[PDB]
Amino acid sequence: SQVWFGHRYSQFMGIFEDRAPVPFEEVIDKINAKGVCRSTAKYVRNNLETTAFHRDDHETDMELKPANAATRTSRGWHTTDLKYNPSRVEAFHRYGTTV
Amino acid sequence: SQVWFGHRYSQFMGIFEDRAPVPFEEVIDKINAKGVCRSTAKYVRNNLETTAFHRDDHETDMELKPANAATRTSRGWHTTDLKYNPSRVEAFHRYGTTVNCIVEEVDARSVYPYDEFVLATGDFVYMSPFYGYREGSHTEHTSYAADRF
Amino acid sequence: FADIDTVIHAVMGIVGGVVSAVSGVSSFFGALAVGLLVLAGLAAAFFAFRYVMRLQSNPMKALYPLTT
Amino acid sequence: SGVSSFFGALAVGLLVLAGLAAAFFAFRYVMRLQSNPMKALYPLTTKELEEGGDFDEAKLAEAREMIRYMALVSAMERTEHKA
Amino acid sequence: KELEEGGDFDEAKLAEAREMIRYMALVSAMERTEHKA
Repeated sequence: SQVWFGHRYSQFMGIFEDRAPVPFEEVIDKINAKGVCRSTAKYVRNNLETTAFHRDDHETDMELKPANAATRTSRGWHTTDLKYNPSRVEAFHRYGTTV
Repeated sequence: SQVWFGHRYSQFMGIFEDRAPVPFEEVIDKINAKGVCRSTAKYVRNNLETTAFHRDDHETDMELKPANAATRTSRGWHTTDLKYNPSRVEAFHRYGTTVNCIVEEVDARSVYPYDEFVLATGDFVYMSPFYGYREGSHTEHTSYAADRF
Repeated sequence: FADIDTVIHAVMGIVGGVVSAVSGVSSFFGALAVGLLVLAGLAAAFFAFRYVMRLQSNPMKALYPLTT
Repeated sequence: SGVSSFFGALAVGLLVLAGLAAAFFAFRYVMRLQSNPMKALYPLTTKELEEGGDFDEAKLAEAREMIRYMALVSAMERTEHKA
Repeated sequence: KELEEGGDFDEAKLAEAREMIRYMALVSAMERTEHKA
């Protein structure tokens, strides 16, 4: 999220969202073997290799939490419940990543 | 693509993708007449006229290449096979543009009263398939500005 | 219409490489380092300029204070 | 502002480096006049500079008094420029 | 200000000025010692 900050408000200049294919190794060794899932996502896209961090922080294996309840839906599991947006510095563009 | 570069990685801050209507002149004079398609795209959008280059490079007429094979699909032709992303300079925002010309044959389906139809991709064209200039064809329906047709 | 798999990972050698490094060093934080040097340059310019304006008029007082 | 935006990133940076350079060297020169100007101002004729009896006390007393009257010239010069 | 065949020059006066500069520098050094204290 490219958050921009006015004086007594805060905008969104852009919210880029993409889907990362969880690689084979992370599935076999962390999700299946340990039941936890990493916080970094690295994949090919537009022929340019890309790598992304959660909250622009260091790499961390995170607890896989059951998805909250819903009707007529199959099971799911996530790790992060909220989105990350950068803290406020005035009259600036700041980018905030969630994975 | 707004690519940003860390120390030992590289991110995407944003990937803006849009569709450019290939104008009449480029179709009649380059694709139909010569079989090649330009590398620049200029069109109206959000009331602001916009112009875009391929790989942020000069204008070039490019060879129209048959689309790679696929099952249960009509023919298509493109010119660029890969996307352009800027080279790396550290701790910076860099924007990289790709423009791919595409000519593609599709089916079309209209139901009664036939004042509009669809396409195989799922795009509703808001004009009777029989609207035109000959024999009261201007009676037919087109919610489009008459210059576009 | 594209290529899913392809990945684009991206004397005269001395200048370009060293230039790129320093531009990376400049980009480093450093925002205080250069600003500090610029403030020291403006400070030296100011005080030197005022000293010149104090020699332009009666140097012997500003140059020989104690014996004048 | 368009000309500034032009590349130019080296042009302005070069001028700023020349300004910081001139400020630095001028400032150091001022710090070298603030202490013993005659050596830094008259280097060659102050060149020759352990048990030295060449010193003349009355000559130094003459030089002291000269400085005072030299300052009196400077003040007279100030009045001329102002008019 | 007033600055071709100039005979106004006095060699001994210039020799006096040379020696004056040396003793003037001796004043500057004495002034340095005062400020330091």
